[PDB]
Amino acid sequence: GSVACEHISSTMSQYSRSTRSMLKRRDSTYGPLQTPVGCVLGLVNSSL
Amino acid sequence: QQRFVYDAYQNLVGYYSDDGNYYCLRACVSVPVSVIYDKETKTHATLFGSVACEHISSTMSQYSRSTRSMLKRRDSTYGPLQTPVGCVLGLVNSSLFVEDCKLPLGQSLCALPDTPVPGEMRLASIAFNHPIQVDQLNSSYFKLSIPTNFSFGVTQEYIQTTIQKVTVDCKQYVCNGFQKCE
Amino acid sequence: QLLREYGQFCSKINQALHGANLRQDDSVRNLFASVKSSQSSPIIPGFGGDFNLTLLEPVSARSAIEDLLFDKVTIADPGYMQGYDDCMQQGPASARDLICAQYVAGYKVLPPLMDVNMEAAYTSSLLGSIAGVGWTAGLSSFAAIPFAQSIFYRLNGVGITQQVLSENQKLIANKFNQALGAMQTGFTTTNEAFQKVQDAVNNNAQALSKLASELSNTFGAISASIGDIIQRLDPPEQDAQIDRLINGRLTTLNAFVAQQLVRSESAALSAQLAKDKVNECVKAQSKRSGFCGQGTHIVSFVVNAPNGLYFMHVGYYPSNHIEVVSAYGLCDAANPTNCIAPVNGYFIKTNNTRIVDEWSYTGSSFYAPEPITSLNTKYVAPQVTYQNISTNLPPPLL
Amino acid sequence: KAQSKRSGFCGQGTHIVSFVVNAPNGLYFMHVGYYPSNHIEVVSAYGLCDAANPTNCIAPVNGYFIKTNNTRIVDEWSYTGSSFYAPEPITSLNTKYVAPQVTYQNISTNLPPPLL
Amino acid sequence: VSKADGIIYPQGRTYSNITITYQGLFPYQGDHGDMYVYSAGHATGTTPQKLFVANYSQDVKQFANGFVVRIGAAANSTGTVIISPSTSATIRKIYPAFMLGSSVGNFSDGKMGRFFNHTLVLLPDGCGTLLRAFYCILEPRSGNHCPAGNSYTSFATYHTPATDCSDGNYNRNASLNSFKEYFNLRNCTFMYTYNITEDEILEWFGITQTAQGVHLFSSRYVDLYGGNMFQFATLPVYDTIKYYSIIPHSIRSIQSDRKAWAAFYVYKLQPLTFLLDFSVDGYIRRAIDCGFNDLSQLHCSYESFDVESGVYSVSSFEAKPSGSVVEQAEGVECDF
Amino acid sequence: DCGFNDLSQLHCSYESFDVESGVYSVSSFEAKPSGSVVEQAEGVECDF
Repeated sequence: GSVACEHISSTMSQYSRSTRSMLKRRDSTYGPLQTPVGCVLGLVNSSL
Repeated sequence: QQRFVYDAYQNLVGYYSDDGNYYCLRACVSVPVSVIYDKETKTHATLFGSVACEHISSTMSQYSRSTRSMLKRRDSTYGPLQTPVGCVLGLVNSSLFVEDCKLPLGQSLCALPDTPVPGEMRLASIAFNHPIQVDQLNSSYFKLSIPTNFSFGVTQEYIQTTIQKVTVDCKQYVCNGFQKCE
Repeated sequence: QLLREYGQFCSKINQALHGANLRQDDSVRNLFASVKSSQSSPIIPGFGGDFNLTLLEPVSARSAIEDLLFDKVTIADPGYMQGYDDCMQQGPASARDLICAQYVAGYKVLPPLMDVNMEAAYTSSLLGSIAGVGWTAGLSSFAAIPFAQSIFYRLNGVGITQQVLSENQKLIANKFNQALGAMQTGFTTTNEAFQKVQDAVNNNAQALSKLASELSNTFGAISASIGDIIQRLDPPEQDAQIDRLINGRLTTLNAFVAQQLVRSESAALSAQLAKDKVNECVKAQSKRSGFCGQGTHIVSFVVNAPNGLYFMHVGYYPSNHIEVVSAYGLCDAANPTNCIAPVNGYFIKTNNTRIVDEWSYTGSSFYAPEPITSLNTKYVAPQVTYQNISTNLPPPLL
Repeated sequence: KAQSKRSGFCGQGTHIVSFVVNAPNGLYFMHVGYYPSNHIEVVSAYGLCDAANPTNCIAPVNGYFIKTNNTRIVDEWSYTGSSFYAPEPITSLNTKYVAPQVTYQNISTNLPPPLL
Repeated sequence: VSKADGIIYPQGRTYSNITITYQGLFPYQGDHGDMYVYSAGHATGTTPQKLFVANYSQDVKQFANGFVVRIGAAANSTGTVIISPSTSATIRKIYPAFMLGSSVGNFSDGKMGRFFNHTLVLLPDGCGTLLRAFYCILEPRSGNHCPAGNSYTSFATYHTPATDCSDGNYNRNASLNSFKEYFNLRNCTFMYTYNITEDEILEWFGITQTAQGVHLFSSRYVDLYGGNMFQFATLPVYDTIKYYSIIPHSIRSIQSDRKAWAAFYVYKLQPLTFLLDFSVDGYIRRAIDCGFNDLSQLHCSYESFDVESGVYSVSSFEAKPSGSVVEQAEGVECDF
Repeated sequence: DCGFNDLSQLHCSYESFDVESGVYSVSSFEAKPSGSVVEQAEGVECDF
């Protein structure tokens, strides 16, 4: 959404939703990326 | 023998009386009301639909409606004014003309507020702005209308191209998190 | 009291209708502000000269054809004045009078923003500027030329030479009058535009009739009359029945408001199209085919109609086509780099019982061979398809 | 991206140039138009022919043939632009040769240079 | 209503800096209500003779929703005494006395204004220092000038400012004792008491009734320089009140020492819809009665205090049925 | 399993095993009530 990546974690254990689990997000698993549109998980800053 | 005369949509429109006469039956009719309101002077008049000012009174005691009282209509309180759109209360016949008005009554009519205690509104009419008239000659010449001065002018225009993009979270909107509702 | 706890439904309906009416008024003002001309000529009797357009002239304020169009349309007369007392007597009802039903059902038809006379003034002022739209950059200047001069200048620009127009002046005037005269006997079932006018009037009537018809509906109740269920039941069930009726009527009103919004939104686009048509077909001669009318557009007139504008486009329709042989251009055989091409016309092969392989010029829209001269030709670079002529050398090639 | 010749489409008056910027939910156009004022009425002719040679005629190009009153020779003819009143001499730059018409003026004296 | 006169605050909650429509029990805009005046009694020099009251005790009105009262409006002003028309004096705020019930009838000599089995009574005491409410079944006493006795005109209460309204000690039973001289309080129920601090400020007082008893309102404990009315009591009255009346009150003061008591106004309450403007501090400074006229209906339709200029369709007048028409038969006629 | 993760929810919403590329709004996270707060006006005790 429009979240600043300080409120989100790799497990999001402080929140709750009906969906059982999150996307796999394999070995890379670097820190959340901050974008002008929001915090993204699973993206690599490319500067392309 | 079937005294009750109906119409297509099951409304009684006739009756054969015991006295030996046939009577048309109508419905009691309402008198439409509208309010002409100027804000920046807090002035108001009353327009009575399409009635002819003989059926209306300064108290309207022969009619009834839910609204408890009529507009104030102070000391002026002259007789009702008859207009091409209907009977008006709180207007003074002005015999003025305007190029445009903020409150048009209908067909050419405007309520002109007594803008700089503000007086009663006036009943003015919209005047047609005649274009420059150029007459035709009866010869091999012709009359030409040509400018000798000019100016520039900016016409502003907005053209919409998009609406706001919105997605809703249907499940959360309907149940807002409660597992029972899910 | 039962409706009082339904809150701001009625207010929503009233506000929506008020906004739609305000937008309609603004559309009318914009359209007639863009329709008005800045300069025009007075409409005196006999305006037109040899062209009989007296059915466009105002009868001392509407036109004759406008009056005919309004007479042939089945439209219920609204009151707008003492129309409340007209329904007081009302005689027997005339096939569900929707004008007397507004004081019964509880709706009201508002008068249009402008009078008939003001609209006729706008249309007549538009008619008086048709001739003088200006051959040259005609937006800021007005030339008060006669109608015949304007018509002949419009004909000359579509491919008819000045010689033909000068020869057939009376024939052209008679042919224009024949076309304009068949208009009086035109408002019938086969007329498509007249049928569209009637469709718009019928749509208005249907919109009113739907409102007037749902008051007899009984939405799962013992009766449709509130005052009847009041004097037959008791509060606990009176409330239920009256609430059934209230909900039904509120749904009917909401549907009516939505349909009125759709119709009003369509009418604004239609008004913009009418604005474009006035600016392109009535105030100028249009070069794009099909937009104004069929054939080749020459001049257009516009009058008022029940709920809009009625355009009459006069077009030039050719008949009796013949086939001739023509050349792309002519070059001088002695000097091959001296060539000519026709201007707004064609180089044809004559057969005027005269010299062989003679070349003549004809206009692009009427067959009438004429001599080749510098007035109807223009110099061009030689091409492989041009005819190399050796003798008789039209004067431009000399 | 162009200057439009159709009245009413871009703006009012005579269109000259338009600018566009972004707006909250679309585009905002600013059309600059030429608005004339202070109209005067003059007498004008459809065309001019040479009286000696009647088949030698001219018509104005993007303008009008007007009757001058510049304290000078009588029945002098000048040229003016179609959108602004400013009489000028008649020359080959603002005229075009045309076939004669019955409504053209047959000039005998002062013979503007195109008709010479 | 443009300055929020007689407005009972919504008794569940509060708002801040908004404007909303609200359905409650408000009085009519422009209503004049009923005026009531209290006067000193007859006195010769330094001896009060008798009580000077109006016929209020005979005038029994309907309750049917409750009402509101405007106490102390014409204070800090120069008015006149009632029993001495040519006597100017500064006006002093005084408090009304009410007696409400569920059944009314006649007194000894058929005089209207008798309350049966259970009669709620609200009467101030302490020379304007406290208010007491009680069921206290009324029993007319038989004696000279008394309800059940001979030569009865009207029951009334009184207090003597010479003794009772003393700075050191305000007799908090003087008016109760006066009321006791005419009626014998029997089989009485809850007898409360509320404290009022003296001033000369305009105030409001309301009373309604629901399934939870009789609610009492006032603007003294929350809004004092305003007038917004807040609940401050509830009474174990559960009999449906159908009637009420004012209780006359005369001041047995010295003929040379008499004051002017401000008249108080009573306005009935109706289930109307209002448009209320709540300020930042949550107080209602202005309102609009949505059913007063057409401009009010416009204001409430947009629920704003500023309506744009234009022409607005409003509610139409309906013709009033002048006469009636019927048609029918017999049953055959009997054959004598 | 439609409730496994967000991609599963996308697959079940279109009820197909092939979902077109794009950016899809899915179910959001909800904050978890960390504590509780109670307020009253009681004080009734028994008289021994």
